[PDB]
Amino acid sequence: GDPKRQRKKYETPPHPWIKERLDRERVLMDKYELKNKKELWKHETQLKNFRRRARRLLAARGKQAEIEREQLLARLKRLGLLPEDAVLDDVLSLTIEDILERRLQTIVYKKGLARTMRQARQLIVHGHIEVNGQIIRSPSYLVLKEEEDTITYARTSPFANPQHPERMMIEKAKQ
Amino acid sequence: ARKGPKRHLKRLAAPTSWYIERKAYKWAVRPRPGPHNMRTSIPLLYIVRDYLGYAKTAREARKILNEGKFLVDGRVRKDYKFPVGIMDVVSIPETGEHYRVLPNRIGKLILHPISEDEAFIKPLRIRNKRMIKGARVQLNFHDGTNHIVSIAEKDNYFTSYTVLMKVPEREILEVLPFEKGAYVFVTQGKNVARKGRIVEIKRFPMGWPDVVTIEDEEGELFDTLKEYAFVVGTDKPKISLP
Amino acid sequence: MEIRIKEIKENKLIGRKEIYFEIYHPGEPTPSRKDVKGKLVAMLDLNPETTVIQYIRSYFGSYISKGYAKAYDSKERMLYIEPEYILIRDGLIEK
Amino acid sequence: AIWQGRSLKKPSGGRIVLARKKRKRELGREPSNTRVAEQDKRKIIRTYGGNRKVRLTAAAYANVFDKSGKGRKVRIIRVIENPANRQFARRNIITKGAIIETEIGKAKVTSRPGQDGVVNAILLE
RNA sequence: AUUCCGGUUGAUCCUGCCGGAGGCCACUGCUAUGGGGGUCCGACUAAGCCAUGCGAGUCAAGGGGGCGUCCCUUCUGGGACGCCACCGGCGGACGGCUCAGUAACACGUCGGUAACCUACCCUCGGGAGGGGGAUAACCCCGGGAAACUGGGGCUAAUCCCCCAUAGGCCUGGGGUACUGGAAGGUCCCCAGGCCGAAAGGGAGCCGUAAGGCUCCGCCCGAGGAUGGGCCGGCGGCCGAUUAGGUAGUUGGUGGGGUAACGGCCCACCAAGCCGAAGAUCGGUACGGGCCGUGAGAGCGGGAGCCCGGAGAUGGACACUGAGACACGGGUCCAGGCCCUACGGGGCGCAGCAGGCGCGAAACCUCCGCAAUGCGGGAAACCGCGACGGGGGGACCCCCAGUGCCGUGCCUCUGGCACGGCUUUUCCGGAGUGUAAAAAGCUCCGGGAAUAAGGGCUGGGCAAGGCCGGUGGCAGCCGCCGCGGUAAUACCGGCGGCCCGAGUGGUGGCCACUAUUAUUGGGCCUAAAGCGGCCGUAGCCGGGCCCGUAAGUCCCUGGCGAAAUCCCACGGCUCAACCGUGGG
Repeated sequence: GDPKRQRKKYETPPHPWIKERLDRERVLMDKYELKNKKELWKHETQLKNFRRRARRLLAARGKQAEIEREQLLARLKRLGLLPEDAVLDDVLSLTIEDILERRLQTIVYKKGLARTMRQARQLIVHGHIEVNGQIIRSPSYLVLKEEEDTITYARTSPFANPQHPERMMIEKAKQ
Repeated sequence: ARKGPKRHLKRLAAPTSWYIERKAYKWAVRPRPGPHNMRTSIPLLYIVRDYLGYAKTAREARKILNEGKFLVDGRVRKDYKFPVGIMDVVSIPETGEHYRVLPNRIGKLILHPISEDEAFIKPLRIRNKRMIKGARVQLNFHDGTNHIVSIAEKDNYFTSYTVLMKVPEREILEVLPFEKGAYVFVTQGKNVARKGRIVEIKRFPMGWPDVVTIEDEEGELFDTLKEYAFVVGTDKPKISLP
Repeated sequence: MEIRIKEIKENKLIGRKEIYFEIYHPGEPTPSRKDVKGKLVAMLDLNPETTVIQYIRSYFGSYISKGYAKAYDSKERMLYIEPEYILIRDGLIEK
Repeated sequence: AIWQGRSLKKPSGGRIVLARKKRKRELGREPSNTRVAEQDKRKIIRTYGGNRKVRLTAAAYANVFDKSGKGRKVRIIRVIENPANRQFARRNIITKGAIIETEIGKAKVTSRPGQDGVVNAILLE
């Protein structure tokens, strides 16, 4: 007889000091310019939750099972981690890099709005990036496929000016 | 520790048939005793404020109710704790609006708009029949209302029948018997808001309730309780029941 | 500062009209209650003495602010229905 | 008070410890040993829920009914026999099962004088 | 992640335990820039004791008065709206707090009350006829240190009492009209009796009057509804170094009492009732929804939120009321205090703050009834330490910062120099926000300006075979182990490795552990087969044929509250959080 206690959304590795896991995680953090290990662990937990849902629904029969399978496929396709013609089997092929590529930081860097990943993080935090008509200052936000093409500089941000020195420096990185 | 009747009601303990946000606040209106039960009724304050949006705060909702701008059946109700139940007619003459209170497919109470010609009719299921002083027959309906008839008409009324009463004059228009082929509307259980025609009635030993089989418009046969079957017509529903 | 009226509802039990609107104003501070009321009155020909702004709310990282207003048929009805604090906030009462 | 709550012993024979104080709703009242006298004496008791009870402590008259439905009001002389208790007959205490002697003969009580306030009996043939 | 690693030998393979490695909760060392959301913060020891302030009031449209203003007739006396107290009505039995006691029909679930009560509320059918009587307030006189309180006079009511009629309850004799699965029930006709109603009050609009309309009202009957009372089947804890227990006990016949059935109690008649399938007794403990952990089976907890149960310093009693034997009403006893003029009189924060004590252990003597609700009122409205808002706190989750870019140097996982760029944060202002503030949100001015610590460095386990000091001392060490003058293991400096606004230490639970083994452990030599047989309950039992559906399986009705759990969508920037649907 206890009330609800809010729990962590991420998981800690079973052993804190394993060489292979440490090197792999260090490579990931260096590549994606994450701030702390629990961010990567949160993304890994999201991937593991998707995989667990797929595994549970694969061996389930019923109308509710069918509804849940279709809903999971639709949610994954909307998030953009699977092609529009994917099936339930394709869920188990997802990797941590696939989820990491959907971060607002990664997409902002990829689109050329920032010269580097750290610059993308600073721009997002300071509020120079807008999604749809809304400004989001969370570098870990996952961008939906439908709203992926609406990402640009905020109309109020100085970077909206093409003649800004920093914008010109960023643009020169493209060539 | 308990020494008498309760006077409060927490939102988390509110009946499941209400369209109420159970975590927005802590307290909910405790329904005053009235026509229907707790599980088949909702206080008039919620209908005035949340369901229709005519008021934002309980203060102005109470002001509207005290100004006599809301009518249940044919009588003006000024009590914000007055229960409004199944087959009730809520009338707002200032806006010319008439609603019938009915359960939906998941057992929640909703308001279904109706016409002025239908706003004067309220079906009443005969819950019980007894005798009073002077050899007169008293009929007790599903909403606790009572009617008195002479002993001559004792064979024209029976339990589970339906009486179409004109409100607020309280005049009997006609009687719909409970028999095979009679249109019914399920008001409680797992098959709420389902409608069809009677097929068979099964009775059981001891105090176990009778069961009735109903064929819907699609030809499917489903069982429910006889007390849950509400007659609303002979071959077609005499009231709008969508 | 551009005002777009998203919804107008006619309440007859309480003799008023409820107006839900939005204010688009990138690169500008949140508009004052006096200015919002003046523009709304000028646009909807409402009576300045019987109109009250319930709230003007700004959101995180947004150039649009939501606004709610009520225009009553009579000043006496507005005094009877509306709370004293909202009238003081809108300046309809010297208190 | 005269507590009329649960027993203190289990049917097996074990002891029961009360987990709560005595409640007002579980209390009884003293017996009304309705005695034969010269004048009727009755009192009114306010009971649970604001109800009323008529308690007859002294009885001088009785309504004796025959087999044809005819009833007569007569006087009680003595209690011949009371099967409820071995001392009631000698103490002239009228209960539901008592047998009394009246001007018309032997009658068997059928009412509860402690709860009714009147004494009704049937003639013995 | 359905996992392993270190330790018994000169070396090996086993059994076996101990320790590492993960998660959650409570204290605690060092350290700390923010913002949101939530059901967090004197539960563990003391259900120990409390200064102070507050935590139940409302009705003037039930009644008579006192003070004020106005309109005046004008000595007369009339009419008003403001305030005040009193009588009178309702509420104060709900909410708030705590887990002491309780192993029990206390709780969960499914069924009964055809054996029962119910003020406020809803519907139908009826009634409101005639009389009497005090007293509060106010005036005179006081008593007493107070707490409290006496006498006389004069008054009204929706105050109290009486009569009548309706009506209730019992019993006897008849008819079967009704609901029910079934009538000790309801209905109708006689008879004997007991009990036994009301406020035609109040307000407003008319009407010359009479009288009429509307609202709020009063009493009885039949039903509901609301909150309960009682009863039954089933389920949920350890101890046999506790084996017999019970004597109103088990049942009955007749009664009493209760609102109700009942050994609840009484009189009489019998010996029954419980128990090795764990009685009785003792220990511990509020029960459940749920929470922690684990791949699951399972194991452990059940303070915070919801429902149900108990308690108000320890007990026992009663009055009033529909509801109490009543936390902020009453009486007595036992313990602990307070005022006193010594005669006497009062109190108990397991309510919100606050204090003492206890301990390792837990906050402001704050603002408002604006939102949700409850009581009162015809309504406006008033009150509410319930609730809402803020204050302190490394309570739990979610989102961020402590800069970014270009060029060039270096002892290149990073620092330095130069030239630029924004402002999450910080600082100062304007709106919006809020009951009023605050925070938050939008915008302007200045400026990288204000922001990193904790453990570890022999293996297990990622990280140095460098330097200086001590030298079987000082010390370190969860375990193995190090230290004896060449210490990668102690202290310190310089390097490095892990996490990061957190990181260590201790206690507790789960996994680890197939070391509790139904899934799924062992017993020749390592822990363990009774020294051996017969046999009672229990458990397990040969083949075929027919019958029943108890177990079993499939389908279909009534259930197992909500919150909590999973999924999809939608709303606070996304999220935490909340809403709508499915499970």
